[PDB]
Amino acid sequence: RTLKAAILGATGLVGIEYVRMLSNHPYIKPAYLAGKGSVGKPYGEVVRWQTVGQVPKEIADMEIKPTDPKLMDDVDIIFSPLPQGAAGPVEEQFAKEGFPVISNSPDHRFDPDVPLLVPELNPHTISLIDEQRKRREWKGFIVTTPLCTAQGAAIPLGAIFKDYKMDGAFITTIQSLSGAGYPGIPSLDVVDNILPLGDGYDAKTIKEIFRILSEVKRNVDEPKLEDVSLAATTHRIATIHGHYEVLYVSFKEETAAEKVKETLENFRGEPQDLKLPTAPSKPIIVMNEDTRPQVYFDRWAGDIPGMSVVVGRLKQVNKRMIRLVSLIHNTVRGAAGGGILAAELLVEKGYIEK
Amino acid sequence: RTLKAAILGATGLVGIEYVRMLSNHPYIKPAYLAGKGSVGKPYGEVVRWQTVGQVPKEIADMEIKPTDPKLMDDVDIIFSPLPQGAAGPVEEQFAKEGFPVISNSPDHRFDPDVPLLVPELNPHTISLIDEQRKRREWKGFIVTTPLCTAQGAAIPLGAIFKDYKMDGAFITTIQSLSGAGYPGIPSLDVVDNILPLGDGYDAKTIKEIFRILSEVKRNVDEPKLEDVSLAATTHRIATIHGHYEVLYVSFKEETAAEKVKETLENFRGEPQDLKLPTAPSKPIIVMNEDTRPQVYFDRWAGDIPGMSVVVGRLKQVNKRMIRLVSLIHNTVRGAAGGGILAAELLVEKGYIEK
Amino acid sequence: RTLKAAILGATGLVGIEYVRMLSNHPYIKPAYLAGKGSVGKPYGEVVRWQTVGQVPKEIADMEIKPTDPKLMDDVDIIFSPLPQGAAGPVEEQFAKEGFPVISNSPDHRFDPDVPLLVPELNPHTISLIDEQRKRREWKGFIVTTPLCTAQGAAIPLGAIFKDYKMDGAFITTIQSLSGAGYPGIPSLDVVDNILPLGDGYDAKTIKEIFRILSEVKRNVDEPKLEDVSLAATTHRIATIHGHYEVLYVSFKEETAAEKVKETLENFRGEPQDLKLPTAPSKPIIVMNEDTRPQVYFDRWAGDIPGMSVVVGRLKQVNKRMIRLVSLIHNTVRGAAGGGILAAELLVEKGYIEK
Amino acid sequence: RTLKAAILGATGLVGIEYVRMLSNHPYIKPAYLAGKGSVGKPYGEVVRWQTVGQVPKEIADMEIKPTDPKLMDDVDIIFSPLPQGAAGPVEEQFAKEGFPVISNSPDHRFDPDVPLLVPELNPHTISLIDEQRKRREWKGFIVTTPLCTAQGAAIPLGAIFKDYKMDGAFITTIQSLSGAGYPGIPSLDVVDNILPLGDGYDAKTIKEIFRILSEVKRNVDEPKLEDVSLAATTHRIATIHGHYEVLYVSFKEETAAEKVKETLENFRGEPQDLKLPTAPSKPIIVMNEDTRPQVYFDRWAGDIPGMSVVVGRLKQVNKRMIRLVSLIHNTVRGAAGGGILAAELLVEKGYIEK
Ligand SMILES: CC(C)(COP(=O)(O)OP(=O)(O)OC[C@H]1O[C@@H](n2cnc3c(N)ncnc32)[C@H](O)[C@@H]1OP(=O)(O)O)[C@@H](O)C(=O)NCCC(=O)NCCS
Ligand SMILES: CC(C)(COP(=O)(O)OP(=O)(O)OC[C@H]1O[C@@H](n2cnc3c(N)ncnc32)[C@H](O)[C@@H]1OP(=O)(O)O)[C@@H](O)C(=O)NCCC(=O)NCCS
Ligand SMILES: CC(C)(COP(=O)(O)OP(=O)(O)OC[C@H]1O[C@@H](n2cnc3c(N)ncnc32)[C@H](O)[C@@H]1OP(=O)(O)O)[C@@H](O)C(=O)NCCC(=O)NCCS
Ligand SMILES: CC(C)(COP(=O)(O)OP(=O)(O)OC[C@H]1O[C@@H](n2cnc3c(N)ncnc32)[C@H](O)[C@@H]1OP(=O)(O)O)[C@@H](O)C(=O)NCCC(=O)NCCS
Ligand SMILES: [Mg+2]
Ligand SMILES: [Mg+2]
Ligand SMILES: [Mg+2]
Ligand SMILES: [Mg+2]
Repeated sequence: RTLKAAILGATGLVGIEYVRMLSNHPYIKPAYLAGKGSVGKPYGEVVRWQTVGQVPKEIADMEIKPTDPKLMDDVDIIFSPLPQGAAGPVEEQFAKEGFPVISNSPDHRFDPDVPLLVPELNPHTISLIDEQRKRREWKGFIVTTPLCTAQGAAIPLGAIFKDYKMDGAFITTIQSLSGAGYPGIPSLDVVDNILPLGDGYDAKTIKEIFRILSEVKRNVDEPKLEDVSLAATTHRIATIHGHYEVLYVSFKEETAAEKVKETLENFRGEPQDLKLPTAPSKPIIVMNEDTRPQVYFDRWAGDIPGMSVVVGRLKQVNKRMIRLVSLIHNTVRGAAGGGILAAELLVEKGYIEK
Repeated sequence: RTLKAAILGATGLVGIEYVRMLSNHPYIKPAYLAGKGSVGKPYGEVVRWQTVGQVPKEIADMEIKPTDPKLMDDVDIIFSPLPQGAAGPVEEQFAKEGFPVISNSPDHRFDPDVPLLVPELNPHTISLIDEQRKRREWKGFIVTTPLCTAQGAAIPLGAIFKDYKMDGAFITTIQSLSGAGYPGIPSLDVVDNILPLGDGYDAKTIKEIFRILSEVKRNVDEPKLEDVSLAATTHRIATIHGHYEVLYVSFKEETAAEKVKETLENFRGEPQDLKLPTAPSKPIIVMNEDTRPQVYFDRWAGDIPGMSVVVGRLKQVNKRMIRLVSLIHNTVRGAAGGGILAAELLVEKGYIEK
Repeated sequence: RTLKAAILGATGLVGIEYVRMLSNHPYIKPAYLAGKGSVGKPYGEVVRWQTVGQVPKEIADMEIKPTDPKLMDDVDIIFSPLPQGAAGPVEEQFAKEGFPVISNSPDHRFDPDVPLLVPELNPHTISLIDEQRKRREWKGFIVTTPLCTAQGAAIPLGAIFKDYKMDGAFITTIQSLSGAGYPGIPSLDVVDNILPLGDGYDAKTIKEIFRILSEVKRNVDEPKLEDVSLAATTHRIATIHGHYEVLYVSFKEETAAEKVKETLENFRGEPQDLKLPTAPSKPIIVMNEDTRPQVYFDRWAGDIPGMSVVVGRLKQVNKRMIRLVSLIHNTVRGAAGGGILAAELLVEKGYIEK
Repeated sequence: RTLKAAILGATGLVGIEYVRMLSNHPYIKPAYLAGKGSVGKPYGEVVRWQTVGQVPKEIADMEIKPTDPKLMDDVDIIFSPLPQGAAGPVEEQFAKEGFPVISNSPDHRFDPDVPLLVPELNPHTISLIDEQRKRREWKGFIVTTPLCTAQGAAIPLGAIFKDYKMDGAFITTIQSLSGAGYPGIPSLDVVDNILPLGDGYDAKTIKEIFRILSEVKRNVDEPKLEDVSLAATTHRIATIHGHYEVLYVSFKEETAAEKVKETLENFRGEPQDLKLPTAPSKPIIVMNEDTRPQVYFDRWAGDIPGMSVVVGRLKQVNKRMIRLVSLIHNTVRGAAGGGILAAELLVEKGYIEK
């Protein structure tokens, strides 16, 4: 009745958050710590514990093991936050061996039969696993979570687009360094500097947000998603966790910032109704002070820390446009937290057997 | 035939750029270094030389002197980058004593008879000094330069609004710490954090930009400036100089990013035509690489370093909206450089006598 | 039964560690949040929670109250991290009123009848409290704990001095910003810079280390303390918590690094033997990798996190000299954690009573 | 007449200081920008100009060329800041071809017949070049300059060792990021952290200091060098240039701090006496304020900026021990500036010839 998870890239920056969260989870245990350049070594000795608290005592001494589908008979869930390009073949192997695969990597995010999942936003799309199982002829499956940076905007925008005639969002991000991994960003890129990431990163942000938005079940029907204008300009500075995003949001019809603020405050989905262990009770928190949120003080907010997107500064810009900022914890909600939540969602919908 | 300048707040962060630039200027000399908490002491011993190179040898040994209009008979130009609230009375005293006053402080920026001057943009408004002299009954005058952060956006927006039906701009800034002075920003506000400045700072940014824009002499006549929507969201991170601003710019009619890019590339005004010593030959530089400009590498650009606004990332967002970023050097163009340029402009229009 | 503690300076950097640690303590409650600037406001809306986790839900809504002894009669214990100069007389009045006062301020640290206490090193000096009550004519008392930066060195030099013929130490500190409070250190002192603190600060570090050393019960008696030579050169850089110190330690005779290392790993005193709730098991943890300790990763070490000094890099320099580094958490061990531990000890010794 | 220099590694951190300094040099021209990764592209579009000022207008359009001796026949002098392991054989081939090679790489720094040169301290070792040509059977030669971090200590300990009975030094370094190149140091090693470099790196610092010390002509002869005790504990933090070192210096007899201080302010050698263009007037500047030097403010010191070691904080620790700090610019003095100065000296001594 405890489910046994294998964490690929266990010692990485996303891996350690699977480690930290699961070693407190009521029924999903970090059982198998997969790696590659350090297999054979205790985890406690290779890991870069760039996160809160301490490596759990009962994890510190487990050996890092091979990422090999045929050695994991004992394993029920695979979480896969592996590098682009390597991740897609490994995830496929795993699904072909019968495993359910919850992946934080981009490789599979746009396969039409793979969900791109934000459990509060497009929970119905896990039914794509049925067409996936048939089309690919395998027993297991793959699910992906979006790009941390895309979830920072897609969540408050999902909630908004659900209930208002939102026809554009123009965003700037200032992201922290732990998203790029280790060695990831050279210190000389961000000491006394700001490092923009370029056109391919901006275009990949907007493209993930559009597929999320196109799967939101809406209460109004205008504008079409074809006519919605998105754009992002992204950057990295020297913060360790936490992506801060400034959004100007546009509408087809006059729309009051105070209305939007109430839909954000009260936003909830099936993770809240179902009470999944990792579901924050306010997946969006709204702050009211004109100097918040601040990366350092607000990235660990919520009853489940780091799982809430904290949104602030709602203000009317003109009748048809408002401004807000949102701060997500890029490796908890943006990555490991989100994938946990997804795994709980699939256990409760019977896709992963208990 | 050399003009003798007094630099108020000479040892401050803006003062030292008046010092650094003027001690190379062909005919305006840093002659009188005014201070207050350190009067009587050599400049070389109190100054925080938080800028490029070294205190000039021939300045290092001059005494810091009183900020007292009646002791400056020998002085021809006053540059005044004093703190809000103290600056306005001192500047007035100075004008009443017969001095021309070029001020970087906010106190006077919205007196209807005081120019708010960006020499490339609204050069004709120095004629407000005539109505000022009459109304206030004094011999000298006051000129102000805008808020460094407002010039970072007002310049590329001035150039744009001059020639296109620009109906909005939605901006985010990420400003460096030297604008707030010393002690200015507590280290704990920006180490591993981003510090937003709040509603009063955003509203003061947009209000300075609107008065600039309303004084641009335009080649088209739509929309009215009443119907133009501005908004800013401002922040400070741990960079030392350089304010980086992301602008989404909106239009009433279909407008191509490649058109706008040519008007920006070729933008010039009377400072360029007149050849003032401190006028960059491209007051706007356009970079083409999707990871530029970067604060650290581009804040000292241009044939007159730090005087050019470097604008990058021009890209079409939809037919009616484009995105660009601009980087200004907040204490050269945003402050001392700008005020120099203003002083050269007034010497050449005969307002300051040679 | 429960002791009720008042925390003076409760919203400050050191105050918050009192609130965070006391909120989990089996018997010392944070009952009375004292202040002055923000008296009458909820703690949670004023505090800067620049620490691990979130303000405790039970503390957040508590009103900040006057720092006034005649209003605290239901209070047992007063903890005082007030700024120099202000602390001294406030501590006195509290003592005089009948309270035990545990202070982290420098004011009384050299009164002959006042302990300067690290519970692991000079625990019998608590008996100064009896001459203290009689010559001060009060029923309360004052106890202080040492400057954080003096503790980061004295705890390892205490353990060394107890057992070896130690004749000097020559220390370099690289201290974090939280020790200076907020607004404390200007961000322009330490971005792309290192800030030395100067002679006063080096002299005061050394002077506290000597007082503590003079109170260590030793198992040898060579050399005399008056013949020991201590020096410190101190600095701050842009870390949030944690003070890293390099120590070159000298001896009167051939002394083996491997033996010191072991005397450090085996260090233990009264708090450990009594099992006080805030006593770490290993008040000195010794690390072996030639790249540790690192501030970010080792400052929250120990089974009571922040309470252990972590020491690394033990090495033979020549036969009479060894080198080590140590890392202390400056506001847990260095201030609030050590005051809590002091209060535990006084309870167990019956100096503080239900 | 003009010497034509090839700069190997010309786009790197140390390379750029060659280009910047050589572009103003009266007689050594940066004629041949060598590389490998970016051969055939303009320098200005590849380089990272992480230094003062802007790429020189004459250098920007120059093609990056092969690092190939048979293509440089018009070249006089080769300067080689190549990475360990790769430098050694490339330097050899250049020598063998007939070039003088001045190297900043560690490869040849311990060859018995190769100088390890700081022109102010062991200038006669240049005469190793004659046995070098004969036993290597080449017409060119190799000369190296020491690790920047070894220079920051050896220049002041050289001046001290020449005149006083110095029996050890015990050093703490706090080094900047540019010494590791780019991508060099991961930003997560040094944001909110300090990175020790470990034993290898401490051993190699000390070992270079000893070789240089062994070559200082002394005016005393106590103690023997083999009896001198050196130690280093080194680290990197998030500054861009400048390596700050604290030195506790030991002596065999009562030695007065005030006298050392003066021997440091009066230090001078051959480069000063010959007036070489890159020789600062005061290769050691001594500062008096108990808060200086500071990396940000004192690393570009001297009438040739970056070429002086700045020393502060001189102080008596006990009668046989003093403390000081020093600040070296690691890629000007510590690498390119010192190679230029070495080349000057060799020209004046006739080792390099028109
Ligand atoms: C998570 C991420 C940030 C990399 O972080 P990192 O901290 O640099 O992780 P790493 O590449 O160092 O390695 C983690 C472990 O995975 C292993 N790994 C790398 N490639 C592997 C592969 N092909 N197969 C198996 N394991 C692999 C590493 O060897 C290391 O293992 P070890 O402990 O055996 O030594 C990066 O993988 C990534 O960009 N992932 C896609 C998910 C994402 O969007 N992340 C950013 C979220 S904010
Ligand atoms: C320029 C500015 C950033 C302050 O910088 P700072 O580096 O903190 O300057 P300071 O307040 O320290 O002092 C500069 C000197 O001016 C003096 N000064 C302060 N108040 C004064 C007054 N009322 N009259 C005369 N001088 C005064 C100071 O005593 C000091 O003098 P000293 O050298 O005698 O000791 C701040 O004045 C400001 O915000 N100014 C308005 C202009 C602006 O927008 N600046 C930001 C531009 S990016
Ligand atoms: C902790 C310390 C670093 C300052 O930090 P801080 O976060 O800047 O502290 P503050 O100035 O903010 O003190 C905060 C509270 O104490 C209150 N306080 C200040 N002076 C006071 C006084 N004379 N009486 C009562 N309260 C006082 C402040 O008003 C504030 O209260 P509030 O919540 O009503 O607004 C500083 O007090 C100090 O240096 N203390 C000596 C103790 C120490 O431990 N130093 C080094 C720690 S590693
Ligand atoms: C300067 C140094 C710090 C590295 O910095 P960098 O900016 O990272 O240097 P690179 O790896 O970028 O070297 C840059 C150029 O040299 C070229 N280079 C590298 N290996 C080479 C080789 N074997 N042969 C020829 N060129 C080589 C690179 O391709 C690049 O050339 P490009 O412009 O064609 O692309 C590093 O080379 C080093 O540690 N050198 C030893 C010298 C030193 O002075 N160290 C400490 C200085 S304080
Ligand atoms: Mg990696
Ligand atoms: Mg000031
Ligand atoms: Mg305070
Ligand atoms: Mg490189």
